Amino acid sequence: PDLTDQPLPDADHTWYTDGSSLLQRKAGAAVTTETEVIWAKALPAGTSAQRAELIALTQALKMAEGKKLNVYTDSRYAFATAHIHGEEIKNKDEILALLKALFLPKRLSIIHCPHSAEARGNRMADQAARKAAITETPD
Amino acid sequence: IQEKKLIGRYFDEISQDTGKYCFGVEDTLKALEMGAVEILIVYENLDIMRYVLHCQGTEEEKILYLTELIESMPLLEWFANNYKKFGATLEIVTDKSQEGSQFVKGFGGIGGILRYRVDFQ
Repeated sequence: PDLTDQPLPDADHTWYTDGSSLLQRKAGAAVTTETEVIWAKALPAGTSAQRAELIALTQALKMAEGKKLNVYTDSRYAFATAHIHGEEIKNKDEILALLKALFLPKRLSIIHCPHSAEARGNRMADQAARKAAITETPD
Repeated sequence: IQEKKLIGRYFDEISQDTGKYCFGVEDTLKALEMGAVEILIVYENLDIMRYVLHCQGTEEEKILYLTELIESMPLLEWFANNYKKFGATLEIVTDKSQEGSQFVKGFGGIGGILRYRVDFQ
């Protein structure tokens, strides 16, 4: 309940998450900066894009324990869900995970994104997610 | 009074994973033009301005939302006057409630309940 949708001015990290589910059905998740991949995994057998997106976000939050984080998702679902903390339900597994992860950072901004930093960072994250998915066989 | 019933309803579309919601200026506009917004929820002190701008050499016209000039107006006022053309009922709200506060702090003070699921690809 310190959680804003617009950037913190004083942030140590500005991270960009993605989690595609691919055509061909393959699933990657990733966390990056504007220019460098931090964390990337392929996900269990053909899992949904919503589950990958949340995983990628829960994981950004985990790794930002005690830091000041701006993080960008492209997922309306992952952004919306995270912002309505204050509450049969689908992706329960991944949502509880996300709900506890929220409390780890010292400052948190979870921002939505559709050659500026935002465009490049989102791009970077989708590349790495869509590349840990294709060129990699799950666990 | 029932600010909280509507935003609660809005939040439930998220929480129930319906996909029948939108937020922010771009998704909401885009959704409005597909005939997809049933209720349009807007923060009463919404800060966004709608600028109508001229394109240099041309006698053409370009609109712009921000936070040579032809006409300027608050998007809220623009919504109030023009929302019925997407139909689309309109609910202006405030942040003096907890539901309304989260809407503004977390969803940018602008969003909608949707008739059907939209992509935003």
